Amino acid sequence: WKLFIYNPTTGEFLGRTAKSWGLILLFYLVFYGFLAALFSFTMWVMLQTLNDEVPKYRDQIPSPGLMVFPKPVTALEYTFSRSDPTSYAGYIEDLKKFLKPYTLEEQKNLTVCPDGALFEQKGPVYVACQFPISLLQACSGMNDPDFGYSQGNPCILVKMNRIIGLKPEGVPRIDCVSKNEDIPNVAVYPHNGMIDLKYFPYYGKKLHVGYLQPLVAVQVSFAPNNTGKEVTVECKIDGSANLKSQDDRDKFLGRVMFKITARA
Amino acid sequence: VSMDDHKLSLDELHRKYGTDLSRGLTSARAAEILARDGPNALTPPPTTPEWIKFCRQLFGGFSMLLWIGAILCFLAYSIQAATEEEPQNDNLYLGVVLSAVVIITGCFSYYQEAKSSKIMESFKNMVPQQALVIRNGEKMSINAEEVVVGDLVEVKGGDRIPADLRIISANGCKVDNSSLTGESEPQTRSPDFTNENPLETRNIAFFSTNCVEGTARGIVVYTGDRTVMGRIATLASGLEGGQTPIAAEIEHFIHIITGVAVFLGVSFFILSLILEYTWLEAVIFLIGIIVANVPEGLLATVTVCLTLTAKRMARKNCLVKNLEAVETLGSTSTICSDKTGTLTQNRMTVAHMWFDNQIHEADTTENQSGVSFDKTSATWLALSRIAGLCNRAVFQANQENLPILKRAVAGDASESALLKCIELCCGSVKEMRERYAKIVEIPFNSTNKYQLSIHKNPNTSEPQHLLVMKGAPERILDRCSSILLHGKEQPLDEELKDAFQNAYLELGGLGERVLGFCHLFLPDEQFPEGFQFDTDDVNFPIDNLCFVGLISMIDPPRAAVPDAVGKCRSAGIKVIMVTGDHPITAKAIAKGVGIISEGNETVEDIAARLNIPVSQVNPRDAKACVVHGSDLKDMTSEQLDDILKYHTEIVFARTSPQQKLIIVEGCQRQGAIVAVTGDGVNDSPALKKADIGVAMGIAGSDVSKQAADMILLDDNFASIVTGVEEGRLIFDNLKKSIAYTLTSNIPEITPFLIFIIANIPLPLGTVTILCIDLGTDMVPAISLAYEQAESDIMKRQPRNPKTDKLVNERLISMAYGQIGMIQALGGFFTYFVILAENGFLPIHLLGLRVDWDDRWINDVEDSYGQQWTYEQRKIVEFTCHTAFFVSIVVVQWADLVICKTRRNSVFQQGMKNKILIFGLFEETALAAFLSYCPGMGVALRMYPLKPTWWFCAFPYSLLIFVYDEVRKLIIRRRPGGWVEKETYY
Amino acid sequence: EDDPFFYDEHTLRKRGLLVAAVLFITGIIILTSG
Ligand SMILES: CCCCCCCC/C=C\CCCCCCCC(=O)OC[C@H](COP(=O)(O)OCC[N+](C)(C)C)OC(=O)CCCCCCC/C=C/CCCCCCCC
Ligand SMILES: CCCCCCCCCCCCCCCCCC(=O)OC[C@H](COP(=O)([O-])OCC[N+](C)(C)C)OC(=O)CCCCCCCCCCCCCCCCC
Ligand SMILES: CCCCCCCCCCCCCCCCCC(=O)OC[C@H](COP(=O)([O-])OCC[N+](C)(C)C)OC(=O)CCCCCCCCCCCCCCCCC
Ligand SMILES: Nc1ncnc2c1ncn2[C@@H]1O[C@H](COP(=O)(O)OP(=O)(O)CP(=O)(O)O)[C@@H](O)[C@H]1O
Ligand SMILES: CC(C)CCC[C@@H](C)[C@H]1CC[C@H]2[C@@H]3CC=C4C[C@@H](O)CC[C@]4(C)[C@H]3CC[C@]12C
Ligand SMILES: CC(C)CCC[C@@H](C)[C@H]1CC[C@H]2[C@@H]3CC=C4C[C@@H](O)CC[C@]4(C)[C@H]3CC[C@]12C
Ligand SMILES: CC(C)CCC[C@@H](C)[C@H]1CC[C@H]2[C@@H]3CC=C4C[C@@H](O)CC[C@]4(C)[C@H]3CC[C@]12C
Ligand SMILES: [Mg+2]
Ligand code: NA
Ligand code: NA
Ligand code: NA
Repeated sequence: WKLFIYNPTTGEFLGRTAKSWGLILLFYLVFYGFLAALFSFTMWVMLQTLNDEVPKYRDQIPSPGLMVFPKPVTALEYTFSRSDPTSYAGYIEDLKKFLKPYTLEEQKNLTVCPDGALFEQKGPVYVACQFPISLLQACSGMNDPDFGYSQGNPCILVKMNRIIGLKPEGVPRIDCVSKNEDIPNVAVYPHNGMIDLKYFPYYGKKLHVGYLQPLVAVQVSFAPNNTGKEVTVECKIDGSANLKSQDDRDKFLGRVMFKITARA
Repeated sequence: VSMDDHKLSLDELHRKYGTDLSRGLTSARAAEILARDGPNALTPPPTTPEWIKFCRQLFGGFSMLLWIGAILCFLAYSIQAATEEEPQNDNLYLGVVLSAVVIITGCFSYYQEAKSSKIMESFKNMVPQQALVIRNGEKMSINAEEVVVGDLVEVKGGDRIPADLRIISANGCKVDNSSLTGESEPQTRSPDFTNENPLETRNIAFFSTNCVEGTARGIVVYTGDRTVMGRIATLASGLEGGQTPIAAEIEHFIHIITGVAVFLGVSFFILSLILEYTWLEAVIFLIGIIVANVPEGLLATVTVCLTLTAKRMARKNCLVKNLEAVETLGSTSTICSDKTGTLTQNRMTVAHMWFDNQIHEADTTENQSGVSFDKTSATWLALSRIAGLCNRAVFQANQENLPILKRAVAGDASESALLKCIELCCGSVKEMRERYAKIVEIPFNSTNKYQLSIHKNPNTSEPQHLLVMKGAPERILDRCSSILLHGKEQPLDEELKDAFQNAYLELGGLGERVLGFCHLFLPDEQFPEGFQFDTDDVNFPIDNLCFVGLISMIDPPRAAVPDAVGKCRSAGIKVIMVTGDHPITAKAIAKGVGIISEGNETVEDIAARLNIPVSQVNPRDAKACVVHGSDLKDMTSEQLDDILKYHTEIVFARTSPQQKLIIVEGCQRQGAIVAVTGDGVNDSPALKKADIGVAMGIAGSDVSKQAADMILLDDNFASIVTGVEEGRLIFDNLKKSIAYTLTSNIPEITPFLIFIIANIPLPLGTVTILCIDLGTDMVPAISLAYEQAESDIMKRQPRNPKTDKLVNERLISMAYGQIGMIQALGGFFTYFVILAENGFLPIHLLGLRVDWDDRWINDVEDSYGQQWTYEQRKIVEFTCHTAFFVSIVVVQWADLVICKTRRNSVFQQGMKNKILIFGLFEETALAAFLSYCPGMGVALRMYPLKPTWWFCAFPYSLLIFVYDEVRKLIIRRRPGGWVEKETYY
Repeated sequence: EDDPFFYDEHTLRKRGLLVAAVLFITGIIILTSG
């Protein structure tokens, strides 16, 4: 409109700036302060009813998911060149950072546990069983600095999602099969794809201090004959009925699909 | 087509049609002609087919925008189906729901409009046009449909022409030819042939035209659709034109809100495309936001309000031409009403008398004996002679076997009472009038305020001319130099002048209409027996008459007028009394009906009490005034405002028909919506100039009925109180409905803004956005149109159309700043509760947006160390969306309850609106069905709520209810304070 | 023995549908009340 902001006359900025504007701003400030106080108090009362050790509901996450590591730049597509040190540098750095707690130097505090038996903890100490990185052969830092890259044999860590109080029945096992007519050789360095029961159950970040989740490493052996070829690797949980893997709604429920492309 | 009787003489007129120029055709002949020809009614043309109106409802308003929404949903689903195998069906169900909503809204609006139109059309025929035909010599009132070819009608001022008339005898007849000529200037009708073209000659009536002044008599030549108006394709009445102020407010609000909604939709669409939204998702979000912000249920609310008003007008016998105009009646702040026919029963009888310098009393009805004074008095004989000779009214046909007090009449009320009294205490007026031949008469009009008649003298004295006059007592007395006392004529001196003044004070203070009578014996030498008198020429000496006496007639006020006027004054409406009668009678009637309340006094009254001159009294000491018509003539525009401003109770007297229009302009100049209640022809311009015009349905003239916007068929003055109440109710219901729809907008747009800013997972999606808009803002907002009137609807002052609009800053401030924010807070609290109960504490949610929405990151970690896949956390997010929708229904329950009233509590206005309870129950049932029905997790991504998640929004709903109740309590306890200045919308 | 990762969805949906139907019927009844 025209003017309506002029300093003269009782009307300034569509009203009275000295009195009307001040009073309405004060009323809005008080109203919104009371609203914010009520919102904060209501959330505080809600948070008083929660437990910091275990979530109130776990029915929305009944089965674990399989996720690969490190996460590629675009949609689980590992694209790298053996001739370019910078193509796979990010993967090497991320793997080194992730596997730092798994080194023998770091996890000396953790205790060794008997294999093959589910290790339940009722005691409040909640010790964490140690996972020796040596189980991942040729996919650890000790064998070579780069985790199989620059040689045509990249390492991909297949980690299983953590769920509090999950007790996988039977013997869990992650099997990986290459969909590229099985031309390359897919190797899982832990025997078969075995995941030991001594790590489960998970008791949460608060209680179960220093947990080291089981890891599975897969090397896609790219032959020197074929270069510039893309291979799809399908991994899923097999040996345990408690862990669901045949689900169509979710493509990552006990299952993962990733593609590796080597260049030069 | 030019073949008429305009150029034919009277000799061949009788032969061609077989009807006497004076007597006319007989009743049997008229019945035979009607049976041969048919009725005098135009064939009603079918305007539009019924489902053409249905399509207009379907594609009218925001329904078209919802149509584009549905088409876009279907197109997006088609693209998804063509592209990706087994796509999501959310778009398909969304388009289906949108189309169903559009169809249901359209059919509901069509049904309500059909009901309203049926009520109006059926109730419009309740006022039949009446024609004053002449049959078998006598004249009688007959329905205008029965008019045939051949009969002759007696049309006077204020009556529309029944059909094409070949005028043979006119007395100053002028008609309004605005339909053909295109001007409002009256055209004089005279029997003489003037122009070869019938359209230009002035001896023919063209049907559907209004006779402004004078009366004429003519034979019907063309009837039905054969008339001149029938030939032209354009209809005579046509359609009403003009945009109602409430309609203008609706249009402006719709434009503003649509612009705001489109801007918000486009901004959100661009922001979504920035934040890695797919094109189809962005388009669906665009249409969802745009549909959410617009109030597409507003038009149905307006139609429902109009239909309810039509219901309530029909029961009160109020005929409203345009249902939107009732809101103007509710907004009325001043009512201008005339005395005779509106504030009074218009059934007057002769009550008091004054001649021979003494006040006589006469029995109004059922005397059943000789009159108290002697009928042998020469003065009484002269007065009766003048009353009989000057009267124009004649008795109806075949009513000679019933008492005179029950005999029907054809003239005005005053002439009717004079005729009844003369018949009662005199001889037979028919033979008395036949004894004294009529030569020339000037019909009564408000400009001259008198009626003149010339009669021959067959007595022993033979002046051969009798100049009898009747009119306003004061005006004629100024034209008289002699007065007849006890049969003897003496010059009029000051003693008899002030004796007449005190006598009229005695008569005028009883609320009685009074007329004056005079006669003059014209000399033989001045005018011989073979003399022609012209109405345009003065000829005979109009002045220098001989005064005789006064007739005082009791005219009681209508029964419902006092209470209705009291209610109007208690509603903040200033009722102004404007009339052409004497100030004394006008003031008496004003005090009787309550215009001038007791205790209030005029300047003249104050001066009389204080014995000081009127000029000494300060005008401001009197809050009531009686402005004479003579003073208003020389009164300037500025001075008119002072009286209409300083005085609370104003009475106008002796006002000409144009002075009523002047007063209407003066009242409107002060920014006031005026209502004029006029029934006679003299109120034609005021009725058209007023914001709302009211005409009486029985005694009102045809021109006044045409010019008025509202017609009272029952002649009940309480109908005006009902009309203003229903206009106020329309405004209140519309304002309540608009406020409810606006609050939901903040809960629908806030989640996306917080999503962008705080980078938390999305609290509300498109499907739940549209579920809030359709589920909570259609049936509940419409039901707010069924809300009954508050207790204090008629106790509040009329709304000022300048400062108070349908949507203002206080309504927007309320609905957006306070209620909308509380609703958004409730939704966000339920969001945080669900996300925390599943493992994602509120602090952990900040910054999860990139990782949460990443389809390939399937190890999103919550606060407890668990890792979630993409689908697993998406189920939780969609449960949060469903509970956000549910939480908005719970808070909206409180908003519907608080909207129910504007100042009163819900305790004072009980839950007697069954439509509103139905809306609450249906929206709640819809929310429960959407949450808990199997297959909704695939159809629309809605998942069941755990039982305790329904109560997360309860404290905010209670907060809304309590805050609004205490705010309304502050409004009532402290009126005019800061809270009312800012919150009261 | 209470088991995590499991919720009585079928009972919840059945009770919710019953309440939705009851509210629907009551809304119809209150609408056509006389
Ligand atoms: C437009 C509407 C927007 C609504 C949403 C607002 C934005 C929300 C976005 C981010 C807020 C995230 C949460 C903030 C608090 C995080 C830190 C926290 O976790 O806090 C803890 C405290 C006390 O908890 P504890 O340690 O005892 O629990 C421990 C229980 N164990 C141990 C079992 C877990 O919890 C508390 O105090 C509660 C603190 C809540 C602070 C809310 C501040 C924002 C509110 C805004 C509303 C304003 C309304 C008017 C708007 C006007 C706009 C013009
Ligand atoms: C990051 C991207 C942006 C964030 C997300 C999207 C946010 C945008 C939210 C919607 C904005 C809509 C603002 C409407 C304001 C009111 C206007 C209106 O129609 O008023 C009616 C009225 C018309 O009323 P009227 O004409 O009937 O009354 C005139 C007054 N009398 C009675 C005297 C005649 O507007 C006016 O002319 C008067 C009120 C002032 C209007 C201006 C208000 C401030 C506008 C601020 C706009 C900010 C936009 C920010 C965009 C950011 C983009 C990066
Ligand atoms: C990042 C922040 C994002 C914030 C987004 C906020 C979303 C706001 C949504 C729109 C709210 C306003 C709706 C207006 C509807 C008006 C309807 C109507 O008919 O009005 C006629 C009426 C006419 O009323 P009236 O005639 O009584 O007005 C005359 C005024 N007096 C009497 C004082 C002379 O107009 C209004 O009511 C206008 C209300 C004022 C609107 C104020 C808007 C303020 C700006 C809001 C935030 C915008 C973004 C700012 C930050 C940008 C950062 C880059
Ligand atoms: N038929 C008639 N013949 C002669 N004089 C008449 C008359 N009818 C009314 N009068 C006088 O002329 C005046 C008519 O003025 P006007 O027509 O403006 O007001 P009114 O008499 O119609 C009262 P209202 O305004 O309520 O209809 C009245 O005061 C009355 O005294
Ligand atoms: C505003 C003042 C006067 C009263 C405050 C009432 C508050 C404290 C009450 C009313 C409604 C209640 C909430 C209702 C629903 C739930 C969800 C449930 O899973 C945990 C408890 C929780 C989160 C409640 C917390 C406490 C609560 C918010
Ligand atoms: C949470 C963030 C992202 C959005 C917040 C929107 C808020 C700040 C906006 C949206 C609508 C706005 C209100 C719209 C109307 C009015 C009326 C005016 O006379 C005073 C300001 C007031 C009350 C505005 C205050 C600011 C407001 C409440
Ligand atoms: C119509 C309005 C005024 C009142 C409606 C109250 C409704 C919305 C609320 C109040 C209490 C709620 C119920 C509380 C407990 C249960 C049991 C659970 O196994 C199914 C959900 C169900 C049945 C809830 C459904 C919704 C509910 C019925
Ligand atoms: Mg009149
Ligand atoms: Na809305
Ligand atoms: Na809407
Ligand atoms: Na709303």
